[PDB]
Amino acid sequence: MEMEKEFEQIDKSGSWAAIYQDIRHEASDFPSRVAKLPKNKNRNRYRDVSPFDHSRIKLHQEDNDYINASLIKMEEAQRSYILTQGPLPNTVGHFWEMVWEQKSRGVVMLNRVMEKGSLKCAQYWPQKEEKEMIFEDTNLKLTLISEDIKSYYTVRQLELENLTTQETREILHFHYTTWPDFGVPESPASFLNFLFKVRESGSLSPEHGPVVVHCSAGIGRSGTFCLADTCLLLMDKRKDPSSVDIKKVLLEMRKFRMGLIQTADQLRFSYLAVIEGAKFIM
Ligand SMILES: CS(=O)(=O)NCc1ccc(Cl)cc1
Repeated sequence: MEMEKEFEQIDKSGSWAAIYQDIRHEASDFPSRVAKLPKNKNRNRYRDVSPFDHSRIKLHQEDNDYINASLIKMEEAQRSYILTQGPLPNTVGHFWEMVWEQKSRGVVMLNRVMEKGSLKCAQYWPQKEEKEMIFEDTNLKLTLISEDIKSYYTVRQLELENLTTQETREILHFHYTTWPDFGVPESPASFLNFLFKVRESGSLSPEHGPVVVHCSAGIGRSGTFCLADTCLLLMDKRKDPSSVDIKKVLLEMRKFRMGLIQTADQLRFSYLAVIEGAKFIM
């Protein structure tokens, strides 16, 4: 079926939970043996969210190459994304090592450091120009260059230096700051505006390594971001845009990381975002 009318048909019939449970039943199951090794317990935020072995990002280190991060490679859309958890106190150096080694231009953050009164990720970037950060375990230096605070999101320019080679690179930090502590946003308008700002920066384009996107677990809000982006790109590429099947795209992405889209409300919000976004594109 088309999307907008499939949408109204699920609303009128109140069957979002049944649709979402079908997706969960059909989703791929692949091994994640490296994630579960005992030496990696303090590298995982949640025991039930792990990268598959076949698609995990490897650190360029011979001691321990493990990080909780996955490469989502979308062949028809010609887009790639790295989805990862929010960094932990003992993985902030690994996080920036990955950004460096994978040649990413942008980092997309969809959570606040504190939500619901608890810490959802480490304070992993500097908040003042004159107070830079040094990650001694991976030999990197990170400096805040500029910051632009808007009503729904903040954009930061960061300098990452590889202290071993003295090479430097400019990284863009796109921080969506207004996702509610509970539920999903009422309108997709600010989330779509944010997606378009990431696109306009070049961070999603083939001349750079894959964008790094995270929330707390790296599957819920993060999944919504890449699902909406890929569906809108396919609607632009194909002769028949009504042929784009959001449930099929989501199942394809779940071949590369488990659990993408965590609730039926996030599924409905993804439909809403793609539907509204397709009208603005034209
Ligand atoms: C977590 S696991 O890797 O041990 N199991 C996944 C699995 C899926 C499907 C089949 Cl046929 C077999 C195994």
